[PDB]
Amino acid sequence: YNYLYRLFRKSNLKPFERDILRSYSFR
Amino acid sequence: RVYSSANNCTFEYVSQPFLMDNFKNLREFVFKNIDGYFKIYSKHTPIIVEDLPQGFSALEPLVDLPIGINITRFQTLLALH
Repeated sequence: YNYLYRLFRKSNLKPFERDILRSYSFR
Repeated sequence: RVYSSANNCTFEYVSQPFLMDNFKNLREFVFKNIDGYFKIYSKHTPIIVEDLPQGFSALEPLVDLPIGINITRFQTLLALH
C-alpha cells in the first residue's frame, strides 16, 4: 500500500501537472 | 529569511545571477508557463532618465524549466531600501 491513486476530483488535470487519494490492492 | 520551513522541495537551480548592469536602466523579462515548462526571457536596455520611453527593442530568451505546477497569481518581491 505504498502506492495510491486518485479517482475523485473537481476537474481534470493539466498537461504535465502533478496534483499532490485511494490505494491499490496489488496482490 | 524570506521563507520558512522549507518542505518537500521538488525543484532547484543555481547558476550565474540574472541581473547585470546616471541613467535609470531598464531590464526586460517575460515570465510564462506552458504545459508545465516555466519559460524565462531576458534583455537589458539603458534608458535616459515616470514613463516608458517610446521606442523599440527585442527580448532574448534565457532558459526554460519544467516546474509543472498550477499558477494563478504572482507577487513580485522587493527590498526595503
